[PDB]
Amino acid sequence: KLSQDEIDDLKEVFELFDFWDGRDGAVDAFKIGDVCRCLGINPRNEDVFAVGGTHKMGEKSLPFEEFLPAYEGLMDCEQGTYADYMEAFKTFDREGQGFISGAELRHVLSGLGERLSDEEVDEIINLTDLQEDLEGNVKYEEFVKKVMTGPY
Amino acid sequence: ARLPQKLMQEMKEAFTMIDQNRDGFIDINDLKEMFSSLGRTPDDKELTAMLKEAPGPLNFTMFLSIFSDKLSGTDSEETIRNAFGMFDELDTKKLNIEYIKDLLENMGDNFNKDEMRMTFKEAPVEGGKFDYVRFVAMIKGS
Amino acid sequence: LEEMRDERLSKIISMFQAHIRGYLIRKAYKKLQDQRIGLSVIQRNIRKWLVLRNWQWWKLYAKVKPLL
Ligand SMILES: [Ca+2]
Ligand SMILES: [Mg+2]
Repeated sequence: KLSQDEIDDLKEVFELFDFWDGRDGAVDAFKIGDVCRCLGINPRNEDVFAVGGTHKMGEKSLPFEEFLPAYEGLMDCEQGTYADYMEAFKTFDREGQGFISGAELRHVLSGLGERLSDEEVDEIINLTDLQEDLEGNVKYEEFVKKVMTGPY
Repeated sequence: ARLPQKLMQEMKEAFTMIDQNRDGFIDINDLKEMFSSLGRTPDDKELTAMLKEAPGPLNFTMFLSIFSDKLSGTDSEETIRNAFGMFDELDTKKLNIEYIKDLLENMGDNFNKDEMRMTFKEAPVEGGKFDYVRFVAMIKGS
Repeated sequence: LEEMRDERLSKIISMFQAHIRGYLIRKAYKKLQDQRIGLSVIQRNIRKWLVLRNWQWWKLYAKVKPLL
C-alpha cells in the first residue's frame, strides 16, 4: 500500500521530530499524532492513542521501524467531510441562516468533543481570519471551508 | 562536509597578513611581529610551541591543516544571530534564560551538564534575559 | 435512536477539532524546520567556541579577523 514517495516524507518528518526531542533515532510516543498531522492526515486523539500514542512526554520512544506501523494504522482513520461539518454546526444554528455566535463557536470547540485549549481556539480563529459582526455572529461555513482547505 | 569557500578565503587572508615576510611561510619573526602589532607579545617559548603544532614548515597548506577541523562548521556572527533570531519572533534581541536553556539541553544535539556549565558561566544574562547578540560577539571574539 | 445521534454528533465535532489540530501543526511545520537549522547552528558554534577559546592560535586568529 504505502507509496515510496510517502515513506520518504514520513522519514523527513520523523527526523525533524527526532531532532526536536533530542536526536537519538527515536520519537516520543507523545508526538505520534503531530508527526502524522505534518504528513497531512487528521487523526483524532483517540485514534492516535489506539495506535500506541501516549498521554505525556517521556513515557515511550519509538525508532522509525515501530513508527511506520503506527502511521499506517492511522492512515485509515475516519476523516470528517464538509457535509458532516455543516450538519454538525447546523444543530447549533438557531435560525438556519448559517450564523452561530462566537461564544457558541467557542463552546463547541472548547466545550465538546476532544476539547481544544483556548490558545488553540484563539489561534485557529486568528489564522483563519474569522470575524464576528456587531452582534458577535460568525458564518460557520466560511470557518469550516478555511479550516478544511488548510494553511496553504 | 565543507568547508565553505568564504572560510577558505578568510583563512588565506589571515595567513597572508601574519606572513609579514610575504615568504609564504609563517615563522617566529612573523608571529612576534603580528603579536606586537596587536598588543602584548607572548614569550618565545609560547611562540615556538605554537609553531611546533605544525608537523612541518608553516606553509599555507600546513596552516590549513592546523585550522580546518577546528573552524570546520563555524558560521558568521550574522548567521548565528539569525539562528537565535528564529527563536525571537518579536525581535526583542533577547531570549528568556529558561527557554535557551531548554533548547540547548533537551533538544537537538543535547548539551551535557559540562557543556551547559561552560556555556553559561560567563554568558550575558540579566532579568531572566539572555543577550544573544552580545553572546554571539563573545564567542567570536577575544 | 437518540444515543446514536448524540454519539455521531460528538464524533463529528471531534473530527473537526482533528481538522483544526492538523491545520495548526501544518502551519507550524516550516518554522519547525527553520528552527532545527537554527538550533544546529547554535549548538555547533557554541561547541566550536568551547574548544578554541583557550587555543592560542585561535586567539590570534580572532584578533586578526577584524583587520581583514
Ligand atoms: Ca529523538
Ligand atoms: Mg614568513
